[PDB]
Amino acid sequence: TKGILGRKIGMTQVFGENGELIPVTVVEAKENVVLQKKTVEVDGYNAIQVGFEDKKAYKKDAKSNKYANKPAEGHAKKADAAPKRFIREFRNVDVDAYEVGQEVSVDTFVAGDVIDVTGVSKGKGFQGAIKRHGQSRGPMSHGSHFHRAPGSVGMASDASRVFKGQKMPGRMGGNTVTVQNLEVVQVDTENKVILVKGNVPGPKKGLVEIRTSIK
Amino acid sequence: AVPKRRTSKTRKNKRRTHFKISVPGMTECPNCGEYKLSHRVCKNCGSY
Amino acid sequence: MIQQETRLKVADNSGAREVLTIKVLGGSGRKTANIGDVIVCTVKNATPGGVVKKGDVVKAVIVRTKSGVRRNDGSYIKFDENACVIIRDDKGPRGTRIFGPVARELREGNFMKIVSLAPEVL
Amino acid sequence: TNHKLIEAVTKSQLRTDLPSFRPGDTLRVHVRIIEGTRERIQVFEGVVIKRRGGGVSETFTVRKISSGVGVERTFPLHTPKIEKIEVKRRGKVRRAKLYYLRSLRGKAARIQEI
Amino acid sequence: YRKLGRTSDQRKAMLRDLATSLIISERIETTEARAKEVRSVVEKLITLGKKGDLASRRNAAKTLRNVEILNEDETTQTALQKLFGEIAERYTERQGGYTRILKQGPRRGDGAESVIIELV
RNA sequence: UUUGGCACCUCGAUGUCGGCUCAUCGCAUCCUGGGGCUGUAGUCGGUCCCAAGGGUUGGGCUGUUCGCCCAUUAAAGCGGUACGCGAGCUGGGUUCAGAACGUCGUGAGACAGUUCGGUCCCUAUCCGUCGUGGGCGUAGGAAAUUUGAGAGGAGCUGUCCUUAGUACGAGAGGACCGGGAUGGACAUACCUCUGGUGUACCAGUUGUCGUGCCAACGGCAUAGCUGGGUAGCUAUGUGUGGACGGGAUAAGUGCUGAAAGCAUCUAAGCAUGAAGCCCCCCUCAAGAUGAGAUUUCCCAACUUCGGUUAUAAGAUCCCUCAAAGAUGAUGAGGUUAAUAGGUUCGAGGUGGAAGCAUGGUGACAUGUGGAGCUGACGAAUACUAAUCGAUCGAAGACUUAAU
RNA sequence: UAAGGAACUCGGCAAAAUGACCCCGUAACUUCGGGAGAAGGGGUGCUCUUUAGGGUUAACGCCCAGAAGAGCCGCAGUGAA
Repeated sequence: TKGILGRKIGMTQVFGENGELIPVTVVEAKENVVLQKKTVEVDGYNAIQVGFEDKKAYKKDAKSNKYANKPAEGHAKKADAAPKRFIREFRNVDVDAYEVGQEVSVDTFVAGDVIDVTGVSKGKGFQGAIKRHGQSRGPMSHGSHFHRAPGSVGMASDASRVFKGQKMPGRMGGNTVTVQNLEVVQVDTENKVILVKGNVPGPKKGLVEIRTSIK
Repeated sequence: AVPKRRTSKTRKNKRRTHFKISVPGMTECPNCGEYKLSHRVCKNCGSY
Repeated sequence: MIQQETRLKVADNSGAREVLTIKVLGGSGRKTANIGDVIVCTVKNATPGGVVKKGDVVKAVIVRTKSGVRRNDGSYIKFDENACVIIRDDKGPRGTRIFGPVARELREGNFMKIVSLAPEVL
Repeated sequence: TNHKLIEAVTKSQLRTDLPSFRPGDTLRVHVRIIEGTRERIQVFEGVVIKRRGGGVSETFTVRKISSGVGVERTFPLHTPKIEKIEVKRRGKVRRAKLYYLRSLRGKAARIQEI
Repeated sequence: YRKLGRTSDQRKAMLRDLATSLIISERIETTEARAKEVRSVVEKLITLGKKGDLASRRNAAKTLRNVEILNEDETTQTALQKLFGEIAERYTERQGGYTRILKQGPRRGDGAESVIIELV
């Protein structure tokens, strides 16, 4: 249960009890609202839909995603709310505890709550096997002409082919990844921020989904 | 390293289906002269 | 950060001066050791007389590495050289006189005799 | 605002009782040791080698020589494990990072006062 | 930042050559990327000229090349003198800008995006 | 999987051994797991059965395959895949030209018994693999949020404290069962800390040429060298993960119970039972042609609204850019505007500018003054540029049954 | 390029390190020539004094100094090659 969205701001450190140092990620969880409530009798599964960051109203002759379109405006009109940048669903919550139009406030979370955090990895691009996987590099001396290539990719006439999942070069970067069992250090309601123990995936000013751990 | 079979006309012209030129923008010069290139005050009578 | 083939000064009066390390024990694949960790080693340069003689295979505990240690308060400590003390397979030393300073992380490994014999403990 | 959040959130973890010092100055750091027995206190006297960082991530390093062996100790500036800092002596140096002291001994590793 | 397909010293020298020629002529024809880089250089030079002090004059002479202009009325001055006399007076009240890029069509020998860059 | 026998493909060429890189399969199980028996008191051990999920070290002497040794480890398993892998790498071995020892030979020369030395080519057409786009489809057209048929990944293990010096044991020794903290290796994310780099940042310094000279600056000397270092990228740094739990089962233990008045774990029935199977965890996923679901938006003037000029919702061309990136995509923005630049102010970095004055014979020092300078980081400000525009874009069929 | 320092590999292959000038000192073994530049140590910038050398010498001045003192700066003075 207890899901929210936020933007990654950066990393700092804080001091706990008995002077211990705690590296911390600060997350701006601001103006989250509920836009829709999906149900088993209608949509086939219970979930709420949450919108996080407000954008500009509809405008004729608009070219960017800073300005809402007519569908998004109508969707955010049912709930007496503004249009939002990011929309995500949460299935882990109890659906009856929330109401359409409700504001999801950061004070849902309190210190000591263990959480899971989801986000897209940073982005690196076309990378080789030494970096994209943990492959060893060949000798750099003694007559070698094999440094950063991948080695053999198959055996021989028997299996005259390459199997799938052979770990070749390619794009490495943004894929969604959760880290499990991080905890909340404190909450500041006036600036609407959460402090998470550790580090979370993604670049700065990037979306993160915080929710409660199962275990 | 070398091709084992020659390439047929079919395969060649299939490969050559994305090998072409796009069309430019051609915002017609409201000021004067020939039609201006978009976001370009063209040397040949453009007023972008 | 002590791996295989590193050389360490010895900080006791057991008889050895220089020592070469053969193995970082613990688990399989253990590559590097640091303060508080036990190693097996050879004596490459000994003092005349002394208990231990050149060519002997012995066990030692690492004290005062150069790539030192972090602590839970975020403090760090480092030294200017790497050193060790030779032990009697009971966390006790073969010598009776420790030299130089010693880290405070030895208390967590039950090396109280070395900590007591030492000068300044940091 | 999106740029003052880190400062605003880490303002409370910051200390004000610390004095001003720069590299070269000789410091006496009183650090509290919460051993298994009690909450003892121990002093560490040496020369400031390195100051760096910002705000709460700020950090400084001091160096001394105990028994013929050089010893460097690095603290966060705003940690509560430091009871007290004293500036015993002021130095004269033309450099922000005194890494050249690591390969000296004796009168060569002496610093003019003021 | 841009490397312009050149080494560090070649890039530095070409940038200050571009800036000097622009101070001389007040509009020049070049490529898009070179213009987008020399823009900041010449703007900082004009900022120094507006400050006017001796130290700024020296920090600008660090960059500018020593070139003589044939001014009207048979008069002669340097690019530094022009920068600190006229170009600073023209923009004493303006806060930023000072340059405008105007795109043109591609060249013949290449397909390079040609551009004019002009003082304003 | 050996040494061989045969001589069926290949002599208009099917690369020989070791080693490196990269794997994948089997079980005839090295460790971990579960059990029966024991000439198993406990601690252990031996043997047999089940079982392939994961894991299965670094060095010395070896060309060496093989083998011996040193130190660890929970363990240092056996095999197959052209004795896996040279259009992926070496080239130590053997064997080509040179030369030498020993032996043999009248000799030219030979042995294969030794020894020193001795050139490893290839711009990927098809299949295949790793990524990433365009077109069309999915009974109206679109924006967004999703279900999950399937698929992939993950799966290891130790030491310590207590139970308890208790059970057992003459004693030495010494538990099961359970509870509790920390580690090794591996994988993943990130740069707050520690450090690396940081060729448009700051300082010091040598030679030489120039700016008429001084001074200051600039050029070349690996970025001339040296000392530091922001953003970003990073590990050796910082965090997180797995040993859980449900079902069904193997070996095996059983309950009830006949066939066969007894007995029997089995035939019918009821239970328990493993790191193994499925689910649970993470990720991809309606090209899932079976093409799915929810919310919202739009709808023609003629017109079998077919075809039409139109056109709407919505996209795109073009342009300023980066949290993205080979290109293309992706995302942030396009004057009702802070997208980039500039400007101003900061942060951090360097470490005390110039000029003036004073002191000193002079090299130099002190003060004005945490000075001055500052790439990528942050905020603010429309000074500059993101112009005027153009294009594309639908008209919810038929059949039956309900209504 | 942190820590480590041949653990790589058939093999320290390659790279790193040494490197100029001045002074001090230098083994075994030798065919007495050598080895030997053995090894191994130390020093080098700028300024003012001079008492004074190569002397520019006419003389300290004109350059290196006989090179002896006294100072200045810097992480580093054959500060690069």
